[PDB]
Amino acid sequence: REIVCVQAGQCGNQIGSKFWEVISDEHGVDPTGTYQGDSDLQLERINVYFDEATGGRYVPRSVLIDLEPGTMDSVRAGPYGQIFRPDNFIFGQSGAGNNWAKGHYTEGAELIDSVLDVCCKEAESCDCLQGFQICHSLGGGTGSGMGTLLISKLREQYPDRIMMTFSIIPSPKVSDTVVEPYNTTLSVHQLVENSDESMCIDNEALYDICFRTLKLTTPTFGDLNHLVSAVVSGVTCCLRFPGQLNSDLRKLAVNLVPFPRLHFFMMGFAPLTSRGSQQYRGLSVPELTQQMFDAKNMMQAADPRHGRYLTASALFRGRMSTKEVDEQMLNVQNKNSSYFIEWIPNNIKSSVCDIPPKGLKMAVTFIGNNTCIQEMFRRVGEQFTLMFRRKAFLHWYTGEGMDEMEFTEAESNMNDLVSEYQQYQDATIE
Amino acid sequence: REIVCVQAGQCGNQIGSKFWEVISDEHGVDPTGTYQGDSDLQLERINVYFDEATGGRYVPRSVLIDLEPGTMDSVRAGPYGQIFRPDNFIFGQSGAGNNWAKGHYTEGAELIDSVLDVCCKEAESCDCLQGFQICHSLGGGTGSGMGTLLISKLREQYPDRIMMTFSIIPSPKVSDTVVEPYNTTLSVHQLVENSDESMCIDNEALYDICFRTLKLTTPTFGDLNHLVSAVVSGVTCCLRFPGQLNSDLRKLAVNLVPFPRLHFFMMGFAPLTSRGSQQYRGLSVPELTQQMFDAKNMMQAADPRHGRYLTASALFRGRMSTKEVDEQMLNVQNKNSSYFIEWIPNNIKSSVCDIPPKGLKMAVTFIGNNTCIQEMFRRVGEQFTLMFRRKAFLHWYTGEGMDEMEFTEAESNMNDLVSEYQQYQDATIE
Amino acid sequence: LEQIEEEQQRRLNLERAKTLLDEQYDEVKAMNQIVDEARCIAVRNAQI
Amino acid sequence: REAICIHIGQAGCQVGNACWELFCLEHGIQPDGAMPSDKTIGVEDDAFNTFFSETGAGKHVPRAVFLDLEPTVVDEVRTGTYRQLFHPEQLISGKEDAANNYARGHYTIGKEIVDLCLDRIRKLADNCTGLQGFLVYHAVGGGTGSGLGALLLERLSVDYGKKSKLGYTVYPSPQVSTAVVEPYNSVLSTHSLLEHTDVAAMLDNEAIYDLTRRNLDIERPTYTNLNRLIGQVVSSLTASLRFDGALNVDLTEFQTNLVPYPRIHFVLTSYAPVISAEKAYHEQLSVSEISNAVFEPASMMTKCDPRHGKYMACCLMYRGDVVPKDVNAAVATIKTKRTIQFVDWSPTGFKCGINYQPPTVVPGGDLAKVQRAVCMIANSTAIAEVFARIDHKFDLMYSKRAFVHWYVGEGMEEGEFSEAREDLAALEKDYEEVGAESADMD
Amino acid sequence: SIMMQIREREAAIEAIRQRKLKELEELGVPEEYCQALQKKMK
Amino acid sequence: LMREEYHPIFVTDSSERIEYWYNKLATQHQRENFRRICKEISQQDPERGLPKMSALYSLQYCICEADSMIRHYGFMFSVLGKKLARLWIMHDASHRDKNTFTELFTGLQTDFIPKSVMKTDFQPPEQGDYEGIDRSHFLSSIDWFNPESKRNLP
Amino acid sequence: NKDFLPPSFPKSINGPGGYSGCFQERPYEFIMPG
Ligand SMILES: Nc1nc2c(ncn2[C@@H]2O[C@H](COP(=O)(O)OP(=O)(O)OP(=O)(O)O)[C@@H](O)[C@H]2O)c(=O)[nH]1
Ligand SMILES: Nc1nc2c(ncn2[C@@H]2O[C@H](COP(=O)(O)OP(=O)(O)O)[C@@H](O)[C@H]2O)c(=O)[nH]1
Ligand SMILES: Nc1nc2c(ncn2[C@@H]2O[C@H](COP(=O)(O)OP(=O)(O)O)[C@@H](O)[C@H]2O)c(=O)[nH]1
Ligand SMILES: [Mg+2]
Repeated sequence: REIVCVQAGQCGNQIGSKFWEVISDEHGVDPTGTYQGDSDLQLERINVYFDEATGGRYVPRSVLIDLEPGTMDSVRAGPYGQIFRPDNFIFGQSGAGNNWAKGHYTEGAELIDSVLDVCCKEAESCDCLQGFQICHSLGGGTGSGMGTLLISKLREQYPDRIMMTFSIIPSPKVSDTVVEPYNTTLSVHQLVENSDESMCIDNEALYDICFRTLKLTTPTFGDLNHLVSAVVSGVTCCLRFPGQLNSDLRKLAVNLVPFPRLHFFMMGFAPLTSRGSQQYRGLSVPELTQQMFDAKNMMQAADPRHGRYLTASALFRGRMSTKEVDEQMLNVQNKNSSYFIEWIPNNIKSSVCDIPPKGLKMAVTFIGNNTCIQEMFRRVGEQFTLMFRRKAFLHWYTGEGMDEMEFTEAESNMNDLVSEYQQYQDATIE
Repeated sequence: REIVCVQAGQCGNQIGSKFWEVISDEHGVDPTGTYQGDSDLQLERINVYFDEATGGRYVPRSVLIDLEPGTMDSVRAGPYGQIFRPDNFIFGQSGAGNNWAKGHYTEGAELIDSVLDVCCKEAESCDCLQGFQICHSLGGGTGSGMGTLLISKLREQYPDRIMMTFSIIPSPKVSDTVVEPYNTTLSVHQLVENSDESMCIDNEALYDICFRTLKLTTPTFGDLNHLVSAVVSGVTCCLRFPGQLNSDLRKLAVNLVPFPRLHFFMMGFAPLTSRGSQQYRGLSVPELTQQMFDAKNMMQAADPRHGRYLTASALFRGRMSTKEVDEQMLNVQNKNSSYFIEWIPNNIKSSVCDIPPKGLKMAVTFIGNNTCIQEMFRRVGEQFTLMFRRKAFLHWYTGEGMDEMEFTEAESNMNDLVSEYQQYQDATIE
Repeated sequence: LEQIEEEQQRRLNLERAKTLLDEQYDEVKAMNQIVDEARCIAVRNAQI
Repeated sequence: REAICIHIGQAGCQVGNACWELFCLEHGIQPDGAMPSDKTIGVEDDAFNTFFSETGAGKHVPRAVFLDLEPTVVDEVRTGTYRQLFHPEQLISGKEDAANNYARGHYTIGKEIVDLCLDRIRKLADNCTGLQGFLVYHAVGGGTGSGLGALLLERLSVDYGKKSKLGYTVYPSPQVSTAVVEPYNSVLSTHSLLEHTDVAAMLDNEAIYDLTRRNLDIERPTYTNLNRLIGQVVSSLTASLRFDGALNVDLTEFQTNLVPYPRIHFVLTSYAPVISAEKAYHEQLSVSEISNAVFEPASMMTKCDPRHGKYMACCLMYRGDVVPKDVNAAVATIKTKRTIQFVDWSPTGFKCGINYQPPTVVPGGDLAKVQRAVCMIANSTAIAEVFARIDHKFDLMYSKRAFVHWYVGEGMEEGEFSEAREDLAALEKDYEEVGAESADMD
Repeated sequence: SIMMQIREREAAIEAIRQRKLKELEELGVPEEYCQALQKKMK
Repeated sequence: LMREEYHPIFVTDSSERIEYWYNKLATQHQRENFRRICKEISQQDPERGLPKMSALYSLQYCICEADSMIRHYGFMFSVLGKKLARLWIMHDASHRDKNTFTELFTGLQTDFIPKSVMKTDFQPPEQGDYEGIDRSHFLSSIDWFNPESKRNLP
Repeated sequence: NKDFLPPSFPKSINGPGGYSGCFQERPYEFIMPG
């Protein structure tokens, strides 16, 4: 049951390099590609992410796309870069210019056929294909435009598989790009129709994680991409190791999404704690459960206290009792019952996996479906309406070729998404 | 049966450091946190005040709050300071200015959520929660304002538990702060509604204890705080060691408080005697009871001879017979019968605990509910009335925002408390 | 080596705490007085 | 043959510890539950069956439950010397005490624990074939002893019905006192105990203190001495089930003989050869001296003077080397005395028992070793003064509603105080009417 | 036992005697004043 | 003192306690009497006979005195040491000798660690003395299903 | 207006048998005859 990864744009390529480092390390694959692991448990699911090249070697099932090779040359120059298949690097000769219409329509249609040809060549070699996994930012140019283009093409060609995305989204306080609202709105419009599951992360929340919880004096992007690679590699852990209660991407989707538009989720990873404090508190399943629901440990700027949980999922890695899990999930549901949607009798799914990440005795990743995500969409829609009424930067996109009705359609779809969240938040049985 | 402690302001944090030294000594915990005791009796109730860290270490269940970090840095610099959990230290960046209204209304609402999150986190971890214990002064700024704010929040959130306070009150002869009457009156007004039991100590009485009984040539605040830490650790001793007649904070309250407003108590501790004299007189129940009731050994400036005892309690530590305790309490009640309220047939409760503090053969702590406390309230009300008619320093408090009607309400409520004490003092069966 | 580092760290911390606690008694306060006097007289001599 | 022991609260568990120490030493069960194996086989024995049951490998386990709301005392029992004797299920402990509140024991906290206790007692009663009563030890002055004792006796009385229930009860002493709220708890306890007990034996600590100062030579007594004396008394009354004798006495004859009217079930207890070891070797201790002793108020274990009332019935238990003719000569001499008075409606005032087993000596004990002893239980109108003084202290407190807010806050209507106090007032009026000599035609 | 305890306490006082005198010499008190001072310490 | 030859008279792991007590808190007169008394019992006859006196009451008094003292202060003595001390108490000990023996060993035995009141000499495990119990008065429930049982034997 | 309360630690055993930390806190319900 094998996943194919696609990494697009600068953010996607950088996070991807750390992801494939973490996964290759966990399975004991040398940066030359030679297997050097120390248990059969590592080998028996290696097929899930790696294809086998001749005499020993393994190659990682990933497609690299970018519009200027600068990033590709940086990842190729990195410590694990050699593992990647040369034919899998696809690049153009001029940048996206941070413009969705340029990235989607002009250089996009020029390059896109070679990406579909490589993805099909890789897909048709699999004996049974599981979903695709894509990492990109939504605020950028080539990330948004070509990511959503590729998603639409893969959903046309493989409508029965799963489509999963990890996506970086604009902070509420400071923009990294001036035209972020347009690119974000158009990309989320494309995703909510096309995607099966989309993950959202705020860089501001990861910064607050580092400063408050880890008390790091001088954090760097390597740390941010390590936190992301940790959660990303955790979601797939039940796919590729034995456990007392197995789980699957499809099993996550069936238990998490009540209605098909409500598929945007918040993420957290629990045993984050500074090296100085660790001497004062031992690790245990109650401690992880208590820390796991603290909003200090959540990777989005919206706080759970402004919404209600429709559903949640916890995936545990490590040797632990089911009894402790059951009483923790009961106690949290009973004591805070007003913050849980009452027409669902039990909102949390649990899963247990035997193999923890190296150097931690146990770990859990938390997935939450909460209505407070509506505040983010209202804020982005407000900023979009402020910009659009005044035609603030529209001539660039119109000069690339976009019809103005697309912007009004995307705005209407965001307003309907906000309305649907608001109606389901205050619904009652009556 | 575990207590959670809160230490607030300079006086509270300073007394707390000595208290946690005394408690760590009593349970044989090294200042590194390693258990080094010499009997199982020490270990079997360590949970009451300590939380357990994994290898050697034990951590003390206390929250530290202050408005300027000078004191907090002093306790961290002290000999036992490392034992405290780092995440449990909460401090702001600017002082109370000795003003109740600023400390209560402006910085109070700014910090208060962070103290309650830690206090709730610590409380909800307990399997069964006993009362809270708080040390603060009433004449100060952060002690009065933040203590009463926190007391009100904990009484809202945990109204069925016990709320216990230890409080320092202004001497009759010399003030340490000019605005003491306002802060004391407003804090006692808050306490009589919110608190369940409050103990009051005069520093002048501790000086007289030291000079007459202990004859110290050059006493220091370490000695006064050691006397206080000795009694504080003594009142709870029957909660946490075996004995012939067990007792409990709730058991104390039910036997001590006749009516719910009458919950302010006097303190004394009996086996105070200099190391040179100790060779000349062996410990026995007549000697302890005679020294125990001598007003020279009582820790407040008000004298019992001007009032009458409603109720009293004595907690004995050591290996001793019940016959002598019972018959001494009968003989003392019979011989001094005019000083005991006559419509109660026996005013004294006794309790006996097997384990004395190390290096003393026996000790007793005395709790007394006596109407002579009314003179203190009358004196404070007099000084308040002198200050309030002319708005002597009132503009600071009004500039923070208080309406003068709060001051007139607090004065009227305290005056009614004085009237109620006076009516019950002179009541008769008829 | 981690065990050795941990043991030596405990030894230094415990010795520091012990020598901090020993000055809380009452002889040491008078002896602080007398060393301050010795200091006060010596600095005074230099001032002249 | 069998009897089941129920121990409630602090006094009842500590008295249970002293009782089971004594009963073990009398039968010979080693604290690990076995018997010595080096003796000759002879013939097998059964006297333990009243208090112990065997599994089949020959380990012994006792027919008792320990009930408390605070952990400390039962955890002390769990970690002590007798750890292996008791079945661990028998040692039942709650989380927090009843804080001297009858309301706390009865309504809020004891209500959670009581059904486990009833299930354990049921499990005991199912493993019997000739159960002939329950023995209960408690104090009525404290909160959990009063509230849970009442609730448990009510439930036992519905489930088991006609089976007899005999209580040993420590009442609040008339001037030694330990807590302020003792009158309220004792009145409210006595209201429940009136309906649901067949005989209640009353003890006061002040009397056992007086007896240990005057008769024994102990300057500084403590609760272990008193609890061991109580254990000796219980052993004397239950010895009639366990050993050979001239006149045996089953527990139902006490209940039929001592109680004339269904409310009149409170009895006085006394013990004769309370004597120190140094005096005991200078003196013979014949029947007539100890028979004369049990009627002197210096011998009593409850602080009441029987000269201020009239006896209704007396039960005298003799154990050891005694001959029936000598007991008869002694009782006839007692009957002749003029300062000893019986109600004129009770002509046959005495019940006698004679048992061959002498009282046991405990290694740490303070009683001397003696060849014979006598124990007395008697019903007398003087007991009415104890209730009247408790009720007076209640009236003193209740006139100003001195503490009522605790009880009202923990769930009880104020009206319940007045009902119980009026029921005890009716008990004094019952004791006035039953005690009036003869009658008149007009 | 009490006598044993007080003897050990006196020994500890002698130890801190030596340590404090050495520390005082380390600070740099002048020699004549240090000698007179240690003479009046006994 | 003579450490090598005194292992079996005392219990196995009490040498450090004896050394600590002798070196640290033993008084000068106390240690003089301690080594004197240790010497005077250490030379006793392992199989000395009972004392002979013209009064049986005095003989019973001496025997019961020796038995009580040995059963009392033999917390850390060995069986040979207990026998030798018993023989010395009955035969050679005087009044002051017995007083000094008690004075030494009451401080030698004790530890001064607080312990709960019930465990403090209220509920100790009694020694082996269950022999001699009068078993002729307990009831016997005869069995009708087995005529050859030990129960039916008179 | 009720603040979020994170979950609690599992309750320890008070003794062998009993309903201190089980799923069902209430032991049982006594049934009066009838
Ligand atoms: N004879 C005897 N009396 C005792 C003993 N312990 C307590 N008492 C008496 O019983 C009364 C106190 O009752 P307690 O047993 O302490 O009350 P409780 O059952 O513990 O109820 P709570 O306090 O709620 O736990 C007082 O009159 C005490 O003198 C004891 O060990 N022996
Ligand atoms: N977490 C993370 N965010 C990144 C990284 N690189 C860029 N970003 C963010 O992604 C956004 C910029 O998008 P970008 O990748 O430059 O879009 P592109 O020009 O189309 O490739 C900004 O919000 C950046 O903060 C990275 O390595 N890690
Ligand atoms: N017992 C004791 N009292 C103190 C100590 N420090 C200050 N006080 C008293 O507390 C009052 C001053 O309150 P303070 O702690 O300064 O209030 P704050 O400014 O809010 O922290 C005065 O009555 C002081 O005498 C101490 O270390 N021990
Ligand atoms: Mg109790």
